[PDB]
Amino acid sequence: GPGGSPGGLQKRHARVTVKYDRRELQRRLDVEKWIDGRLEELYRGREADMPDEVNIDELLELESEEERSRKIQGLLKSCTNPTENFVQELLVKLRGLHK
Repeated sequence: GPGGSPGGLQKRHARVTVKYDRRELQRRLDVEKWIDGRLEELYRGREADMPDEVNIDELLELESEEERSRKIQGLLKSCTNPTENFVQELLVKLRGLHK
Protein backbone atom coordinates (compact mmCIF):
# COMPACT_ATOMS: atom_id res chain seq x y z
CA GLY A 1 0.00 0.00 0.00
CA PRO A 2 1.18 3.58 -0.65
CA GLY A 3 0.05 4.85 2.78
CA GLY A 4 -1.32 1.81 4.65
CA SER A 5 1.79 0.76 6.63
CA PRO A 6 2.54 4.14 8.28
CA GLY A 7 -0.10 5.93 10.41
CA GLY A 8 0.13 9.10 12.55
CA LEU A 9 3.91 9.47 13.11
CA GLN A 10 6.12 8.26 10.22
CA LYS A 11 8.33 6.12 12.54
CA ARG A 12 10.28 9.36 13.17
CA HIS A 13 9.95 9.75 16.97
CA ALA A 14 12.33 9.51 19.97
CA ARG A 15 12.81 5.74 20.47
CA VAL A 16 10.26 2.93 21.21
CA THR A 17 7.70 5.43 22.59
CA VAL A 18 5.18 5.65 19.70
CA LYS A 19 2.95 7.44 22.27
CA TYR A 20 1.97 4.51 24.55
CA ASP A 21 -1.82 5.10 24.44
CA ARG A 22 -2.77 4.22 28.04
CA ARG A 23 -4.01 7.28 29.99
CA GLU A 24 -4.29 11.07 29.51
CA LEU A 25 -3.90 12.10 33.18
CA GLN A 26 -0.22 12.93 33.85
CA ARG A 27 1.74 10.39 31.74
CA ARG A 28 1.72 12.47 28.52
CA LEU A 29 3.35 15.50 30.21
CA ASP A 30 6.28 13.27 31.23
CA VAL A 31 6.56 11.92 27.64
CA GLU A 32 7.22 15.35 26.04
CA LYS A 33 9.65 16.05 28.93
CA TRP A 34 12.27 13.25 28.51
CA ILE A 35 11.37 12.52 24.86
CA ASP A 36 12.29 16.02 23.56
CA GLY A 37 15.10 16.73 26.09
CA ARG A 38 17.07 13.57 25.21
CA LEU A 39 16.35 13.89 21.45
CA GLU A 40 17.56 17.52 21.63
CA GLU A 41 20.98 16.30 22.86
CA LEU A 42 20.96 12.81 21.22
CA TYR A 43 19.99 13.13 17.53
CA ARG A 44 18.71 16.70 16.90
CA GLY A 45 18.68 15.80 13.17
CA ARG A 46 20.11 12.29 12.58
CA GLU A 47 16.91 10.13 12.65
CA ALA A 48 18.78 7.39 14.58
CA ASP A 49 17.20 7.58 18.07
CA MET A 50 14.14 5.85 16.54
CA PRO A 51 14.58 2.04 16.46
CA ASP A 52 11.31 0.60 15.04
CA GLU A 53 8.83 -0.58 17.72
CA VAL A 54 9.18 -1.54 21.46
CA ASN A 55 9.63 -4.49 23.87
CA ILE A 56 6.72 -6.82 24.73
CA ASP A 57 7.63 -8.14 28.23
CA GLU A 58 6.23 -4.82 29.54
CA LEU A 59 2.75 -6.30 28.86
CA LEU A 60 3.43 -10.07 28.76
CA GLU A 61 4.07 -9.84 32.55
CA LEU A 62 6.42 -12.85 32.18
CA GLU A 63 8.30 -14.15 35.26
CA SER A 64 11.21 -11.89 34.22
CA GLU A 65 9.42 -8.74 32.95
CA GLU A 66 12.57 -6.81 34.02
CA GLU A 67 14.10 -8.00 30.70
CA ARG A 68 11.95 -5.34 28.95
CA SER A 69 14.47 -2.59 29.84
CA ARG A 70 17.58 -4.68 29.02
CA LYS A 71 16.12 -5.52 25.58
CA ILE A 72 15.29 -1.90 24.60
CA GLN A 73 18.68 -0.86 26.06
CA GLY A 74 20.83 -2.87 23.60
CA LEU A 75 18.20 -2.42 20.84
CA LEU A 76 18.85 1.34 21.14
CA LYS A 77 22.49 1.19 22.38
CA SER A 78 23.41 0.99 18.67
CA CYS A 79 21.72 4.39 18.13
CA THR A 80 20.61 6.11 21.37
CA ASN A 81 23.50 6.46 23.86
CA PRO A 82 23.47 4.06 26.85
CA THR A 83 21.37 5.80 29.53
CA GLU A 84 19.33 3.97 32.21
CA ASN A 85 17.38 7.25 32.65
CA PHE A 86 15.87 7.08 29.12
CA VAL A 87 15.14 3.33 29.46
CA GLN A 88 13.77 3.72 33.01
CA GLU A 89 11.93 7.04 32.42
CA LEU A 90 9.95 5.25 29.68
CA LEU A 91 9.01 2.03 31.52
CA VAL A 92 8.61 4.13 34.71
CA LYS A 93 6.44 6.83 33.05
CA LEU A 94 3.87 4.09 32.30
CA ARG A 95 4.11 2.61 35.82
CA GLY A 96 0.46 3.56 36.53
CA LEU A 97 -1.12 2.05 33.39
CA HIS A 98 1.42 -0.59 32.27
CA LYS A 99 2.56 -2.76 35.23
